Amino acid sequence: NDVARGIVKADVAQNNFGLYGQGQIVAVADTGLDTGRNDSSMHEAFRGKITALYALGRTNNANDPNGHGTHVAGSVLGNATNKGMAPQANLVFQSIMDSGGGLGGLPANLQTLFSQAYSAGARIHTNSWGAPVNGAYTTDSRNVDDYVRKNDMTILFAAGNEGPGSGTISAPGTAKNAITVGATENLRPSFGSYADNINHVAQFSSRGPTRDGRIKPDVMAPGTYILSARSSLAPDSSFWANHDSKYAYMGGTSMATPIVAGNVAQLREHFVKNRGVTPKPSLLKAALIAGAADVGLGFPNGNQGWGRVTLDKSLNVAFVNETSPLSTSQKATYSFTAQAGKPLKISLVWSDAPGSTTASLTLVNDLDLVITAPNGTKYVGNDFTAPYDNNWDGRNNVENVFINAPQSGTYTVEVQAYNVPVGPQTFSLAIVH
Ligand SMILES: [Ca+2]
Ligand SMILES: [Ca+2]
Ligand SMILES: [Ca+2]
Repeated sequence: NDVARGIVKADVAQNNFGLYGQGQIVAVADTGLDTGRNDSSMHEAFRGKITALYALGRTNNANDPNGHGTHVAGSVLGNATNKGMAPQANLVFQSIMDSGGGLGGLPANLQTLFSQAYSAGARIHTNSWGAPVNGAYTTDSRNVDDYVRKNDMTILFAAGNEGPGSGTISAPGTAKNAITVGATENLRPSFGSYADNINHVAQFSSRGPTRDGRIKPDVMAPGTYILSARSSLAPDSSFWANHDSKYAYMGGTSMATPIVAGNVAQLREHFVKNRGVTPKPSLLKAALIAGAADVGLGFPNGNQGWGRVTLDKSLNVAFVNETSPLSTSQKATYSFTAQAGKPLKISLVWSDAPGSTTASLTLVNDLDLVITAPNGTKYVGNDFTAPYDNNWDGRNNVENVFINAPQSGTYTVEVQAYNVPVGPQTFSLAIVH
């Protein structure tokens, strides 16, 4: 965690912006949380900052004999040592592990889980778990998408651990409106090959696209050899490597995911406190994406998604925060003046109505991003083959135009309502220059 903080730049948010995520409540849904008592016996990382602790899977028991959820949760907001990215956020925990090691305390309708947390104050919900369904869009993926479009919860899912083969993304990681996280390498070279290059996508990281050919995961993060809170009840075999009695090493898209959840608590605190707006889930996703780092595989790409989180870049984005509704055939139009010499990144993100588990494509409302340079050159969203205006996107509820070396001059940024069956549809934009 001390290392991932520096990679995703959670350190610059913290030292130069003062962002440790105070005021933000992050809910985690995993196995359990150390001793399972929200009193003096709770692991130092979490003691006194648990807004609520719910036992969902075993009755009156939210303890962690496994190890998974304590470690995950540490990476979010742990605030003793080896601190999570948002050490000043408070914690809602839903323990879903049952009496046999399964996640049997998840409700049939996942909206019941997110509303439980939303009512405890939580506005971000992080889930290091999935069913290895190789990219299918499930009922669970559908209840995830419904919930977000209706409620201001940013919901995160790990991509899964069935890489490096493509079409391996796990549900509900396949949901449109979730931020889905795969793992790059932490930088602890003494471990060594699973952690010696921050630009290296991890073997196990599940890879895109989903069944209908969308880009998942959305972003990346260190999630090999992550030092985080160690459960007093977990044995050595749940970990990659020992460290001491209160901290230990794990690796997984499950370790990457809570880093990005913490980075959203930090990103969210900054919007509300320093920018006068509560960012919708769509903006929060767009800002991560616009700010994220090409590891060197290029775009589009199912292995890295839109890149490896880079938090300082996401903090001061120019934005639209869902303030422009759109019905079919209308358009919203904005101007942005670019300087030559720096890249210009524009991410269009919407919270799409939920799709069907059985359609050819999950997309429902189709918005099109359309950029127009000073000199008349045109880019459409996600078209990275020259010329950049002949390949229109009809699968994705993310649309990106990224230019290495833009012109000095005004760019037009237009979002077009191509076909908006369940409208009107709001959208966010994030621009990094
Ligand atoms: Ca490596
Ligand atoms: Ca489109
Ligand atoms: Ca093209």
